[PDB]
Amino acid sequence: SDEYKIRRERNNIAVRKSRDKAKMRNLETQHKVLELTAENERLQKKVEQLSRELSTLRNLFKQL
Amino acid sequence: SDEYKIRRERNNIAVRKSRDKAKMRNLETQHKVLELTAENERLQKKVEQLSRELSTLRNLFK
DNA sequence: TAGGATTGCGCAATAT
DNA sequence: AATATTGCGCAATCCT
Repeated sequence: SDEYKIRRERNNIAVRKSRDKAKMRNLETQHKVLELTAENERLQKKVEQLSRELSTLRNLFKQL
Repeated sequence: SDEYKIRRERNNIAVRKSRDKAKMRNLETQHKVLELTAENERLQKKVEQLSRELSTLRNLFK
């Protein structure tokens, strides 16, 4: 049938579009993980640096 | 054909398994985002807390 | 009721 | 030989 073919073709085009977006969304999510992981490492270093800074300062005052 | 029957039966199982595996991997990656986002917020608050404590202590210098 | 978007699945060629 | 992967596509259901 001609009508049939037309209707199927439209959905097949829609399907490829939907799959492309989902796969792209996936790639984006993966990039987000790399970004968040980098930020996590930065924050961890910051927390450790400040914690040591604070600990040393507290020790000094305690000596008073 | 019986050989065709088992062929399709086994491949449909493998296809579904392969696709579920890919879906799980994607769902997992999505969980990492929610997980890293929450943790980063927690560490950021910790950074702010630590900075406030340092500031408080140093004021005692005056 | 119409039509695109989303989802799960089947098939068959092909990769492992 | 058998399982894993994937382009093409069907059909049901979701959503606007």
